[PDB]
Formats: sequence, C-alpha cells, structure tokens
Amino acid sequence: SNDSSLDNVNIGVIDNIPEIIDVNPYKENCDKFSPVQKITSTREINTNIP
Amino acid sequence: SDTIDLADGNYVVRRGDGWILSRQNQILGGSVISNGSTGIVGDLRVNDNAIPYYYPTPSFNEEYIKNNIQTVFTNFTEANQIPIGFEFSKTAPSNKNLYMYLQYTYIRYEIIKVLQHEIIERAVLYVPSLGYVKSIEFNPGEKINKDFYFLTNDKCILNEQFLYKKILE
Ligand SMILES: [Mg+2]
Repeated sequence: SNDSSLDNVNIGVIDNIPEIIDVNPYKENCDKFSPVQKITSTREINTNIP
Repeated sequence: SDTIDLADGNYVVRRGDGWILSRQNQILGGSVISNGSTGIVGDLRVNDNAIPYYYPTPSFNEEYIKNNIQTVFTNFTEANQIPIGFEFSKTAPSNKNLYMYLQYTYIRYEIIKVLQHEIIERAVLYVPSLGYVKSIEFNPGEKINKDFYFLTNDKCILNEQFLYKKILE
C-alpha cells in the first residue's frame, strides 16, 4: 500500500503512440442518460432546552 | 568524405532510397523453392517494422534530426501508420533449387555540420522504406560467394543522392 501508483506510467512511450485515426465504431456504445432527482425532506423538531 | 563546397552551418541531407544495413541481410529469413515452382516473399510496412533507426551526435539529438528531416523531406511519422505492402516473385527452373532472401531498404538522412568547408559532425537516420531480395540457383554442396550472403558496410543498392538544405537558426 505504498504512496506510489503511477510509476508504471511512462510518458515517453505514451507520447510516441500515434493517435487513433481510422475508428471502427461500435454501434451501441452508450446508454440513455437518466438524470437523478432528489426531494429534500425537512423535519421540524421542538425543544425546550436550547 | 571531407571538405565539401558548402558554407558553414548545419545541413539536412537526403542520400536517396535503397539503403541496406551491414550484417542485417538474412535476419529476415529466406525461402528455398525448386522445380518450376514460384516463390513470393513480401512484407507490410506497419507499426514496429516501420520504426526508424536513429544514430545521433552531441549536437544533433533525436528530436533535432526528426524535426528537421520531417520539415524538409517526407513526413515519415504520419506515413508509417498507413500500411504499405511489397512483394518479390521468382520462379525456379526445372530440376533445380533456388534460394531467395529478403532484407529491408532504408531512406538514409544525414544531419551534417560544416565548419570552414569541411564536415566535422554527421548524424544519421534510417527510415524503413521497402524491401529487396536476392536470389541464386544452387546445386547440392555448391560453394556460395560470401558477398551474396553478407554485407560489411552500409551501402545503397541504387545511385546515392545528396539533397542538402541549410538549417536556419
Ligand atoms: Mg508530408
């Protein structure tokens, strides 16, 4: 569990990899984006001691 | 080579196509065909076999060479991602055996430094262009010349070129 995780990332070799030009797309690569809604509930509690 | 008729400074030079390296002749492999058959040996210049070989100098590192060559001559970084094929076909005579071996050809680029009209520094880049095969018909146990197999120094199978451009500061 050492404080070192990106040691195996070699910037030089990565920078030498050419960009992806001829893309062979996969047709159904995404889902319908479903937004998440949230109703915030409020409690009302009484007290005599502050 | 020494004392060119050029002004002082740095130059990018194209030496032409058809350069084969020393001791690298038969490292690709060979084919033995016989008795009227036809052998076809070829390759596809893509990815790792298209990576150029660099030979830098203290003044001319890898980036200097690559950028200057690509600014003046053909951009080999873009062009080596597109696969390009080549092939050679040879037919064996009847009742005889023929051997054929393949070796890549290279574009030879140079970065030279001229000081008082005499070359004092030269760095060399080999860019893998295409291939070249050599063939010979052989008898069982026949001796073969040492020149057919082995190459001592880097040489150009075609006429050498010298296309120079002065690198501007
Ligand atoms: Mg170009």
